Amino acid sequence: ARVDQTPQTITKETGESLTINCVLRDSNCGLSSTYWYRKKSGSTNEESISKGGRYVETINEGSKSFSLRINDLTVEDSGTYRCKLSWWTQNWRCSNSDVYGGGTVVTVNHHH
Amino acid sequence: ARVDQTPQTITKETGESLTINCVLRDSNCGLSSTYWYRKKSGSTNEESISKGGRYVETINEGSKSFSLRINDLTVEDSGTYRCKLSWWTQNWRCSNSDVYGGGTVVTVNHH
Amino acid sequence: ARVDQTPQTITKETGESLTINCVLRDSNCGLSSTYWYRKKSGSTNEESISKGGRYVETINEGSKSFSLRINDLTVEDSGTYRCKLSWWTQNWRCSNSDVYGGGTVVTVNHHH
Amino acid sequence: PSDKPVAHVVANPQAEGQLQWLNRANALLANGVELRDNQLVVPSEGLYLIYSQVLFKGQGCPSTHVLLTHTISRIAVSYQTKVNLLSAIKSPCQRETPEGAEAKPWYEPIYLGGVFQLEKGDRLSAEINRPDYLDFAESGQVYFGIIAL
Amino acid sequence: SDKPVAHVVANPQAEGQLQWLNRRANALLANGVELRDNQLVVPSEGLYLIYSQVLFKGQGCPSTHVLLTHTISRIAVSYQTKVNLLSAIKSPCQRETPEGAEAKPWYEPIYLGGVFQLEKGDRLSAEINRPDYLDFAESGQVYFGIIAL
Amino acid sequence: SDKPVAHVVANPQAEGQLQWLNRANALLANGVELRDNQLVVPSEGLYLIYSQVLFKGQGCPSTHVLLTHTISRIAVSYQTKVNLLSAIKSPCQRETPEGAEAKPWYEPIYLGGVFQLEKGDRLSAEINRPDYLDFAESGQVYFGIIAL
Ligand code: NI
Ligand code: NI
Ligand code: NI
Ligand code: NI
Repeated sequence: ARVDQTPQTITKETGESLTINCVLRDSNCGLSSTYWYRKKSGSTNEESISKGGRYVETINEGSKSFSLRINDLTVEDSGTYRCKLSWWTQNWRCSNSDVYGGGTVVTVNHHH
Repeated sequence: ARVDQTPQTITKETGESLTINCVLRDSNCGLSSTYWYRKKSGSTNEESISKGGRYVETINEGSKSFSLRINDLTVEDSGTYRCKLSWWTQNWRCSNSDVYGGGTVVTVNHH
Repeated sequence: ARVDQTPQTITKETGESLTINCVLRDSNCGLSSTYWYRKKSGSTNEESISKGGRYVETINEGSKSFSLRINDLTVEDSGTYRCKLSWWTQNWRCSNSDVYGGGTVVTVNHHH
Repeated sequence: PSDKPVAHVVANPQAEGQLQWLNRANALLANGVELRDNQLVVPSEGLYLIYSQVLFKGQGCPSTHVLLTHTISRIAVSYQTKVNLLSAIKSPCQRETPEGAEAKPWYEPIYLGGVFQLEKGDRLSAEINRPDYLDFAESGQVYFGIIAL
Repeated sequence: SDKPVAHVVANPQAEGQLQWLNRRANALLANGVELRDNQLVVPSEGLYLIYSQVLFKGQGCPSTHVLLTHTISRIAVSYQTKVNLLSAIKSPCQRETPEGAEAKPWYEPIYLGGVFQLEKGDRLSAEINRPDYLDFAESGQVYFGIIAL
Repeated sequence: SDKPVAHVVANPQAEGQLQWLNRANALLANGVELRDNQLVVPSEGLYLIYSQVLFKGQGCPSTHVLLTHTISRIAVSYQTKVNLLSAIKSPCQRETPEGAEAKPWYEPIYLGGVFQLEKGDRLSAEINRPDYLDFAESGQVYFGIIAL
């Protein structure tokens, strides 16, 4: 089992958008529960990324891939993003451990 | 086949409230999904009005009428408001096309 | 026939957390609908506490107890908090009237 | 084969948003039972197992209230009174789907079944209240049957 | 017909309690089946179809978790032992209703049915766990029946 | 009794799999057989066929969960599988946010109907989501037929 999170680094400017993608590899399990977390620049605490508004999550179950798009980026969106997979809702769990993507360091700058 | 949205123009001052009404005419369909949208003055994009808090939607299914009241108005509430009807949740859709009200130009001033 | 709300006073600082506990005593009813209300310091109106995020409610039906934990306190969290029990969702109601806890006066301060 | 009055009709897949019963393969209508006026007609007095299933489906939750009912009723041969024999109600939508969200379809089957004394000439009806959410796109999902015991 | 048979319905007169009645029209209790201590009594050994439906209703969703169960159980004629024949669980409330919103009631039926070999004198019970959400205000919604096949 | 009859229940010892079991308060008599997880019809006639399954989850996942239960008929000779009875349920409208108290959901599915079957017919009762199957309690998961 391995979760391939790409790209590993993203540099954008304010008002643009970005996409991070995670794919579950080498597993007989399908996607179950997916989550996204962000540790902002300078902060040392992870917050859950709630889907909606500027944040749009897409899921492709057949390819076991899911993505996070952030529209109208701001400088505060700079930080480290990481996906997490869990099977905790199942009555007969496919996997007893969660698995995480490798992370993406996101840098958002101004236009000048 | 036509949504009569009234009034077409509203002018208020800060702290007052307003009401917009939409009624579905000339249709064998009843109300299903109802929406309210706002394009603020100067803006070129419509945003959905989330029902709740300052925004109160009331629905009379028998008369196919529904209305939006906005309480404690601010200057930022100025813009063009429009109601929208859809039947997209039904398995056997009553109408394949949505229908929109004619719109209301809302102006909120100080004093 | 009585809700014991404890503690009666709480004094915390910014960023800390607190817990208020309510227990339904002397009743042939179990817990049904639970609510939390807050009247801020200086304010004269009670507001509903939306459960979730910063506010964590735990319910123990077996002991007829439920508690509210508030994390990352701010000075604006200062006020009087009160729990409320209701049975209005039931088709055959155990009780026709609601019952309230005695209240907790919460003070949140800044650091030195 | 068997000589017991028996029926098992299914929804017509060509109907447009309407529950119309048809007599197809793996369906039954023999030994006196008839299908008339979208109703099953009982050929003789006796004990009958009566059963039915309907399936409702929606793409989301609308602003107006959606209460789904399925009812089997009896029209007496003599007095032409309609009395509910079996009925059930389901409520799939607590909150309207927020705007801009992706369609997340819901499904709501209702199954009914019971044993009743019927008289010759009784007519049984199996009816729903919201045809706009009826789902009969796949076999085995919507059916209505009786068999004399 | 000479088959042992019953089809009892919930008493609309009871206060928050599931009490079965036979005396109704379109209800049955014949050929040896008896109703005693709110239980159906089997008159002879044989194969029986056993079925039941109950209906739950609430005015909203509460903060505590609501698990609705319906169980048909068998008590052997000789021993006071109750063993479950058929059972199901439903969870209608995923999210608590915010106060002050639209009273939007919910409904939850549970249907049970199967074939079992019973002995003379067996007692059958059909029971729920949440009488505070029981809804028997309309005919055809709550019933409990058996018939020897 | 002399009627062909069966009433099998889920094996509580199986690991996340719908496997049918024979006998107490279970039946399999007068010719009906249990073979390849399927009920085998011994003779032509009218049969009441029924089944119940129970699903359980600890919460709602990010993927959308459709629960199906289907009873199908496999002709002894023609190797055709046709659905006789089927139903679908959707327990989860929104994914459960992390960090809340576990609020499990339960979803039973009941199927029942009368069908004319032929000698040698095979009946199957199948689900699509074994990862949510719940057979931890008696009386909850069963599959039966009886000749009428
Ligand atoms: Ni800039
Ligand atoms: Ni630039
Ligand atoms: Ni002013
Ligand atoms: Ni401070």
